[PDB]
Amino acid sequence: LAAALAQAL
Repeated sequence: LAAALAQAL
């Protein structure tokens, strides 16, 4: 999940 969100940056 962290990666799924972190893509924003």
